[PDB]
Parts: sequence; C-alpha cells; structure tokens
Amino acid sequence: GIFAFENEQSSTVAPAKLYKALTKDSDEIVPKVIEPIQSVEIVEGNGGPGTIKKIIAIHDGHTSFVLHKLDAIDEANLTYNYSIIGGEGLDESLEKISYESKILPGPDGGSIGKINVKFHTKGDVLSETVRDQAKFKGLGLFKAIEGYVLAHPDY
Repeated sequence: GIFAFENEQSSTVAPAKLYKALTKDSDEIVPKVIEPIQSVEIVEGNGGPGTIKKIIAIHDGHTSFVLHKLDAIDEANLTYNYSIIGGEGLDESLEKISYESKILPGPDGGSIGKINVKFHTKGDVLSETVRDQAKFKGLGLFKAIEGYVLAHPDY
C-alpha cells in the first residue's frame, strides 16, 4: 500500500537559507540538534541521485542506523526528494518512506515548507503508531533544523 500525507510549515527564515540547512548542511546540523544521532556518513555515491547515507544513532544504549537515499535534488527550484530505505530505524511493516519537499517564498522574506510523505507499506494497512512515530520524527527534524538556523544564522 501507499499512504500519503501533506504538511506545510511557515518559517521566518529566508527560503534559500532554510533550504541550504535542510539539504547541503543537514549532515552537519542534525547531530547537533538530535542528540541520539551521532553522525551522518555517505556510504554510496558522491551526490548523484541514488546517494545513500547512513544516519547512525544510539537509542536505549544500542547503536543502529537508518539509510537515507537521495531521490532528486533541484536547488534552482528549492526542491528535494529523499527516502528512508532501511536500517533498524525503518519499521518492519514498511518498504520505505518517501519524502517530497519544496521550499516556497513567503511574505516578508520568509518561507513556506511543503512536504509530501508517502509510507510504502508491505500490507494494505498503515498502522497508526507507525504513522505517528514517523510523522513526529519528520516534522521534529524540520523544526529542529529550522530552529537551529533561527538561533544560529551565522553557523
């Protein structure tokens, strides 16, 4: 099954600056703002579509990871599409989770972040907890990165 959700967040950060933090600089920012995440390492690719990162974390004392794959990036349009594709951090009920994001300009030099999240389930149902766990994580990450650039614009 495929279950799709949309979220939109307003931000006061300038669109190109928010976009850069979410894309080019996320590997650097995330471990600062998500304590359990220790590092983000590129394991395949050099930046082409298909580049895979291992997001290494500890949770409840045990190191694991999720794998993150770049599906498409288009800086000129401030768009970025990625999937979570495996590792212990991806629920066993899921083939993958795909994200399609886009940063639009807002009023007064700010931004609007739009994301479309697609859960690819192995079965025909999407467990509520699986859905909610991942939505909390995703929008927490956007908010954590956004909050970082707000408090540390000179990073």
